[PDB]
Amino acid sequence: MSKKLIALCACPMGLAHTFMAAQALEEAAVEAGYEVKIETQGADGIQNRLTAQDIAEATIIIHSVAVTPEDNERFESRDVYEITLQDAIKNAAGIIKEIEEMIASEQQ
Repeated sequence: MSKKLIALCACPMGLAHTFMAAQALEEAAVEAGYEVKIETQGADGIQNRLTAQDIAEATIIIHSVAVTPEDNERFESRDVYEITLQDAIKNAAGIIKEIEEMIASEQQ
């Protein structure tokens, strides 16, 4: 069926840096076929806010962060792949497809 991916980009610099990580992880997850919803936390504010439903649907989560995100508690109970916000930009596609083949391998 239609699987789901979410992410959280949180930067000490602010939302501009989180949007580079957001755009990157988004493209990657779109090529993976499923849904993608990425919340962005920074000193400027929070954009593209995830819902309790988004985090529940999420077969995959990526906390692409450099600081502890204020909303990390919502994902405490859930399966999160917590990396650096920089890895989200340089390795965007690599991250998503690696989580895909790790989960798929144990789901076979």
